[PDB]
Amino acid sequence: DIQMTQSPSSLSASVGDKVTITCRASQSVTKYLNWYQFKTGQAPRILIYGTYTLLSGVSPRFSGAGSGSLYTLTITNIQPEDFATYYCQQAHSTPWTFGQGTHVAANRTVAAPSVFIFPPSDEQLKSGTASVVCLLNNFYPREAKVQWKVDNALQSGNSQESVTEQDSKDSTYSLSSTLTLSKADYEKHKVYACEVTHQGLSSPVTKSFNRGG
Amino acid sequence: NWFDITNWLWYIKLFIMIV
Amino acid sequence: VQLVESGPGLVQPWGTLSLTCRVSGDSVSNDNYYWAWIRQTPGRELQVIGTIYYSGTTYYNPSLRNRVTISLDKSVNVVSLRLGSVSAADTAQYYCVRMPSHGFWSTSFSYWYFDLWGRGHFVAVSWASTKGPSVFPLAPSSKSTSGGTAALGCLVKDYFPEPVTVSWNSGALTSGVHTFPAVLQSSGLYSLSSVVTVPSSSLGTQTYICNVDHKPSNTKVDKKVEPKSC
Ligand SMILES: *[C@@H]1O[C@H](CO)[C@@H](O)[C@H](O)[C@H]1NC(C)=O
Ligand SMILES: C[N+](C)(C)CCOP(=O)(O)O
Repeated sequence: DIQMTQSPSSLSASVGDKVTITCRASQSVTKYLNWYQFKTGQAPRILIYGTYTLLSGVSPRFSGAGSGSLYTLTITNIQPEDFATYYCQQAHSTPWTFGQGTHVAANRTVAAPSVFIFPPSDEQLKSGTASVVCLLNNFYPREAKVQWKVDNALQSGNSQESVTEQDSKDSTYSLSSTLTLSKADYEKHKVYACEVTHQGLSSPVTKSFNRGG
Repeated sequence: NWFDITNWLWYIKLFIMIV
Repeated sequence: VQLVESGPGLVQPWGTLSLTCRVSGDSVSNDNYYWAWIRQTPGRELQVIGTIYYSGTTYYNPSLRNRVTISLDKSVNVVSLRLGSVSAADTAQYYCVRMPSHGFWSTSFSYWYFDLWGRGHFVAVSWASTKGPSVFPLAPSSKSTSGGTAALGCLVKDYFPEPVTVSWNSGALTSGVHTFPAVLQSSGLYSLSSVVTVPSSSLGTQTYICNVDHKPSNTKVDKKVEPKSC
């Protein structure tokens, strides 16, 4: 089977920049090389076939090039609707094989997150466990530190995190740190707090409640 | 299978277009 | 031309997994097209399962050839995939796909590309049994307020297998909504949250209902989220 590798695996770009994606093959594929666009929300979509040819309805910003074992896709004036992940595929040999994919995300100006905190639902306390959610809304860059403190102690493995994909228009991320506990431990303590550090915050931001009142 | 054959057929067809 | 794939959500190991793709534009015996199945594994790798033609001829990827069959059902315009002796490594998104057959004198002869793709259909393969989610409100408070806007949500906890679909106000609410990806808990079950930010003034006038769907266990749940007055 012909092995395929794209570079870079991930990159990020500002609207307007030129973006080039390189696809190298283990053999020569003699120009039988196709490019596809994958966005969350829509079905995968071809844009080029046989190295150079554009399909109807694909914008001419996209352009293909190459020969032998080395081809290259180029996005000329990258637009908000172009941020997505792109795959190359070889049609040369019997078992057709794709690349691993190049994820192209947006560069954007710093944005501090707004922090929210949710205590556990009464319904959920009846069930016998307690989940408390910390929400970090609409920030950039992706790197954010979220520490949990219960009566001033840090929590170890108590919590799980999750992060959205980049917003199509906002170009920003949101993140949930949910800390899960037995009803026992939750009834034990008083002051539950969520501390956030992020670039574009000068001081760490803390949100806290007291169990009950 | 037929797919791989078209690989060679293209050159056959070129050989033809010349003549 | 429309392509709608369908099949089961969860399949038992050593079973045979069947998917069907209903083709809504032209006939599958069009003979200008082949039809194919391509799948993506968690981990983003694309594997091309099979190739078929109106005449009956099939191509199968060698690593699967011993245990896959594709066929056309001309009378209802569907293309079928059967995959037997299925294991955990068959957990994937399964796409139905169209492919131009360019004839000998076509300018673009021997150029083979997948020109139209369905939306996909996910299949989990597990010994574990189906399990619907519990839905708990994430109620707005002063603790979930920042300036003029309040945040609220609902927690979708303890379900298997993936995926769950979440909407707000029955689709009428689609502004600032963030339903996160699932996380695999220690228990081996999945859970996520769905959250929306609205203007705080709109609590007490606008109702906010979250609508969860989990087709593998036939679960539909509507949980109403009420403001707290912290
Ligand atoms: C974003 O653009 C700025 C422009 O100065 C650059 O310094 C920075 O390295 C870029 N970051 C990314 C992630 O592209
Ligand atoms: C014939 N081909 C287009 C498949 C590859 C070779 O073309 P060319 O290299 O002669 O331009």
